[PDB]
Amino acid sequence: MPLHMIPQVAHAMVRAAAAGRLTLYTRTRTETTNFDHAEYVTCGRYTICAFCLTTLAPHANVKTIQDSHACSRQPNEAIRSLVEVSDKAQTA
Amino acid sequence: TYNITGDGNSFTPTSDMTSTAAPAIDLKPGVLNPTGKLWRPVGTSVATIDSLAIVSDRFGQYSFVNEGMRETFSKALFDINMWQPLFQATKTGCGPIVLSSFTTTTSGYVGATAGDALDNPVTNGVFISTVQIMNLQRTIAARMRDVALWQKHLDTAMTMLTPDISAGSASCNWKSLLAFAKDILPLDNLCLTYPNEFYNVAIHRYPALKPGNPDTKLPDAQAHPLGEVAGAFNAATSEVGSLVGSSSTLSQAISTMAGKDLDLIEADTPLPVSVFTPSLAPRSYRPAFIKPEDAKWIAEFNNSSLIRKTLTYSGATYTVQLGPGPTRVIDMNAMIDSVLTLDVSGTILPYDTNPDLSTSVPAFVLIQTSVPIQQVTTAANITAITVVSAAGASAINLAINVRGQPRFNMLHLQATFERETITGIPYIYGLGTFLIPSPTSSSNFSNPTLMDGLLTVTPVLLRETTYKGEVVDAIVPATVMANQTSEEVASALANDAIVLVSNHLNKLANVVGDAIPVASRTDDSATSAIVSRLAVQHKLSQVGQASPTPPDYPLLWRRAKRAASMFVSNPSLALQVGIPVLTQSGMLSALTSGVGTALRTGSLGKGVTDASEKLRARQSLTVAKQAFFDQIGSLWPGK
Amino acid sequence: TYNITGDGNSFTPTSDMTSTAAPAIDLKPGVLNPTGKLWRPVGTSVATIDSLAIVSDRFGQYSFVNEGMRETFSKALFDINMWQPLFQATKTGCGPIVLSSFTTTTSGYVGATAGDALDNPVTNGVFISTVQIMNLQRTIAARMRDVALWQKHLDTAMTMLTPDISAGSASCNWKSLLAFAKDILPLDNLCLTYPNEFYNVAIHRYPALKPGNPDTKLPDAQAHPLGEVAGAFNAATSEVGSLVGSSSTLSQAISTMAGKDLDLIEADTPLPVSVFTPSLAPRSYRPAFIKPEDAKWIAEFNNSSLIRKTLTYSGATYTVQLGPGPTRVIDMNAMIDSVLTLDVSGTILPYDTNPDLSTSVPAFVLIQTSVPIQQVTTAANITAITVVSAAGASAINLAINVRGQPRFNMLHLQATFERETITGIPYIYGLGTFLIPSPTSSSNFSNPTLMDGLLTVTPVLLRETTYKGEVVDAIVPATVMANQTSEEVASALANDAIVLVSNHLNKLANVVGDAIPVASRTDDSATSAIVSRLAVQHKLSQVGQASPTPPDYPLLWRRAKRAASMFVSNPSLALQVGIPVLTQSGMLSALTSGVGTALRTGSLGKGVTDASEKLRARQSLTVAKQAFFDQIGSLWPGK
Amino acid sequence: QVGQASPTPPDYPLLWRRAKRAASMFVSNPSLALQVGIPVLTQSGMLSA
Repeated sequence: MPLHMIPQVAHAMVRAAAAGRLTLYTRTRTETTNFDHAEYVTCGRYTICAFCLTTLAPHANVKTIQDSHACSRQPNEAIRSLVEVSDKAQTA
Repeated sequence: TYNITGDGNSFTPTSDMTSTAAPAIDLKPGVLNPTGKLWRPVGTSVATIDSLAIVSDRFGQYSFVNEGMRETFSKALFDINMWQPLFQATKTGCGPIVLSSFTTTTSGYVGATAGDALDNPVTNGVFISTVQIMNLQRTIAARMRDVALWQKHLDTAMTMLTPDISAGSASCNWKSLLAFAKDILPLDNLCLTYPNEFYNVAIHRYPALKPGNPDTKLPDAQAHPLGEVAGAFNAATSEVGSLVGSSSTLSQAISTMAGKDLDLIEADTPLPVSVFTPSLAPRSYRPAFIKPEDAKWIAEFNNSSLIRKTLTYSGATYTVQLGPGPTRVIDMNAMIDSVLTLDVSGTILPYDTNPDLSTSVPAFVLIQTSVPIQQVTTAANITAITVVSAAGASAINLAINVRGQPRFNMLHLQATFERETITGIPYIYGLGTFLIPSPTSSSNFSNPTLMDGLLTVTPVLLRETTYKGEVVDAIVPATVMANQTSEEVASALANDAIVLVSNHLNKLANVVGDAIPVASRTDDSATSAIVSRLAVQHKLSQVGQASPTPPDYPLLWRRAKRAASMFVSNPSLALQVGIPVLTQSGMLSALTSGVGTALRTGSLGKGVTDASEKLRARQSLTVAKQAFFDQIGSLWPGK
Repeated sequence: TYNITGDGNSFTPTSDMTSTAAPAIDLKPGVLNPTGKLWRPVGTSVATIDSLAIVSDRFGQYSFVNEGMRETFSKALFDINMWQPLFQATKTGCGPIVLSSFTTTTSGYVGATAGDALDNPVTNGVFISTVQIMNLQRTIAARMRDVALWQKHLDTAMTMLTPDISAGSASCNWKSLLAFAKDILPLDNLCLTYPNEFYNVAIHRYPALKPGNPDTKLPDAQAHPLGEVAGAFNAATSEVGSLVGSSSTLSQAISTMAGKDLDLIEADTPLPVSVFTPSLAPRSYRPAFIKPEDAKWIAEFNNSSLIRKTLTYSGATYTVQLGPGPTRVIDMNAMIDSVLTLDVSGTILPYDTNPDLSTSVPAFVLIQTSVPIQQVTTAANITAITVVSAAGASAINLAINVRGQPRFNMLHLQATFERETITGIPYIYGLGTFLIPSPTSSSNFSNPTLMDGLLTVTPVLLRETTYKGEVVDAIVPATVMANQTSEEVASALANDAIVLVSNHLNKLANVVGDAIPVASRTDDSATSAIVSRLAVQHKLSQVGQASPTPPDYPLLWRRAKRAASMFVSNPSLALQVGIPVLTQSGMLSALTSGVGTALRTGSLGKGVTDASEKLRARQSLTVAKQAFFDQIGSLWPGK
Repeated sequence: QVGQASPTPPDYPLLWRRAKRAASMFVSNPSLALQVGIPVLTQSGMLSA
């Protein structure tokens, strides 16, 4: 799984983010809590990889850019978490 | 050359004179050779026979020239020659090549290998150089590309009122034709600039056509160029349509027999997959109303148990609700390697009356347990329920819901069924279902589940085709016989003996229909192969008065056309249980073999019926063409 | 031989030098002959001319040898010779055969028959013996099977970094390539044991490749073996891609035209079934929403009557309930011979609200009455209601019932429709229905019946194809024209003129697309045949000022591409009512005939567009190959 | 890379087997060539080859 129809499946990803439940899983650790670029975000079978923004495999062994891929979706991460939060516990 | 705009010119299209040119020639590699490269006894006198060095490849002296290739090639040059006056006028390097000049003397030893060549010396023959052929070809190609506009233009004319009477003979005022041509034809044509040339050429190619008025005395002739020869072979005879035709046709049939290698069918005991199997395609099966009894890889769980509430996701629940005919259990326990292409559309059928309408998806779940399905009564049993196939596993109203409809949008699901992933042992199952996170009311939605669409097995692993659930390196046609119900066949994986055999069998049929006159009720001697097997088989002798069967020859013969005809009409019947006499593989072996001999030494089969009919239709065609031309004569009686 | 592991060796793959060997040769029977067996005047002196006996077939002196076969065969021997050093080293009987030794003197009379042979004596030529050819072949076959491993191995190399530039020229460090090969290649290869031989051979086959360092002075040459010749013909020219290609292509088109025998289309008045019809397949039709008006063999009973309760079994009852659109009435009154393959799935639709849910089956019932359907108002009328098609005629919930669904399992029903069974007279009907033994409440289940699935007619009797309900020994294409609606076509039995014609017409189309440049908007002179018919037909003359049509040549020409294109895009349109200009069979006859001439004398059609494009693509390919090799150069700059 | 690059025991077993697999997939359905996300056939080079 190399990603196809990129902007759309991206769409979908983000829709999971927007409704809090996004499977944000880097190798061993279940959520990309800290900014350690995910490996498996289940976009209806499409395992999204934050490592490359693409899927399954990282772009390089340059953990700086790879994390940067991650950092890029700082909006996605933040929204996901945030929506979870609000839809659980928030501003009294 | 003669003024085209003259009188005396015949417009006689005849069968005898069927247009032809030289459109393309044979250039098969095999065919290029003949043969021996030319060599020398080192270079010293007649002593060194033991040793040869090839002549001067350097810039000249090569091999003994291909007799056929020379002859062919010279012919090719003659095509261009057909337009010589025109080339010349176009100033386009017209000068007729004279191939012969290229074909230069080679003198010494002839052979393929030094080996062979040592033995044979051939004094003062001919070679051609790589270089030379390079430059020769170059010229010819160039010539062709110069004519490419001309050819087209010539063609247009020849169709714009087509001089082609394939059958018999037509005649009409050429003048009339010609003048209407020039009254109707587009100005932008090369034909209108070059009338005189085009016509000349035409005349030179089409013996069917005569010059204007050159000597109005004698505008017409019976001797034309070479053409003629080739034409006689395309012209319809007393007993056959086309000689080339029937010859070609039959030869295509042979060669397909050749490629099949016959033997294929007469295989009981292991014939290797790779050998028997060509190229394979995916197939499409249903859950729905498939039959557990028949369907090896796809059976069902049985009513009564009830495995209702199962956790599906993180603290999220769906009632798989296992009881009365819950979709199907896809038995992918070492059933080759496939991709479970689930193609859901239509079917959604919203939960009974649950506000769990949103969050419910068409999904695939594989079940991975050492507890055989019939034992699976509680949650404990399952081992593994793995939801494989859902993607975004929530929901949206993809159903055409506006007008009340519960049509679900077309989904494409994938489950990479690689048996290596699991390697057996916790035997492999899968189910189909509208799976939810959002908890479903078990009491409410009493239906187990009704996710009924398509399941398009992708048999990826063209390696090692299955004989009836048996993953074998063997394809055994003759034993497949009478061991398959229609249901079974339908059910069967793509990767399975049955379809492969039919594909091969379809080529046999093809042959039979085109070549042997098994068309509308023609019982021919050709059909004798099957009857001879039948005749000997019927030797039902008892004591006293044995079977009083008035000899096989009418009786069985007619029965055997009938069953041939049934084979022909649908090839699969061969594989289908309970077919009177084809159930006997002997007869199919007999047919298979039989045909080839029948092609081989058949005295070129031309059905009497069809002859007469073709004759008649042909004539009537010509009539109406005449009448057309007549109308053209009427509307512009050109000069 | 030279050390392979040296410097100077070129890696120059060129179009000029396209790999080739001799993979297979022509061995057509026809081709085996040339010709005359050798005979003798009894055996006494020159007197007995009247009488000939064949020479000594016994153990020798046979026929005058096939010139072509000799030439061919010797070539074949040369293949083996290409590996002589290797054979020799393998100790595998290497010794080059020398075919010539086998070709032994025959001296006397030459002819096919005693007849013919009497006339012709040919002194001191050559024969070959049955025995001899036996043993010769034996050797060659053996040679081949000894090389079978080698060939493969050779091939692998040649693909594992493929030296094949089909277009133009590539170059890269052979050294580099070679060393990466030997750094990457599997150890178990024969190539790694036999480097020196394989390379030598390679070099001997692939003029595209040069030896190592043999004289680093001169490692390279321009003269290679014979190869070359055949290569030039596969190499792309100025105006054409491949010479062989286009030649072959066109010839395949011809021969398909040949086999069709053209004439086929120009048939008004009886052309015999057998002749026109090849091989036939079953088709699939629906009850459902088919149209009684159009569908010859399948119409409906009309709302208003009500034949509700009919005894079905022994003291057992079903309401057939005959009224508002009761499924369909299958009109199998002498409608050739078929097998009514009823394929029911989905449809069960349980009785309204009857506890007659169990015992209700999907069935077929034939109705056998001399009372025409519209007269059939009470039970009295029926004559015969025979329930034919149900098998176990009770029921079980085969419907996917769990989730509310009334999906009925896939059933296969059969009704052997053999009109001979009845032979007309009580005209033949049939219906479809959920038939019960267990009595159904007429008041309740007011619906007549709704057994709506598939009906796959199996037209078994490939004997005598039907022209539009008319069971005739005739297939008449030209009259079929404009007498068929889309509906009718769809409806029509498998055994019917229409589809047969299209099948033939599809081969015409195939030809046209591949050979004639009727691709994206290219109006070619070739298209002239249709226009010429159009042009003459348009002679709509009145009084005074007739039709002021600016000559046909732009006008009609463009209209006629349009409609050609429509034919090409869907062949069936030819048979479909209301098609502007194709409705005129004349134009289809014109096209049909027209094409053949167009192939015949066409100056090998190479679309200018496509040429340039192929050129460009080809170049860019080569570029990227270069770049690949480059990368390979980078990663292991082999020596 | 730098230092220890990809330690791939030569292509010849490895990639060879992978490549039969994907050939076989091509053969079994030709359309896969056009279909996104196919491991190694996605590279048009190999299809040209």
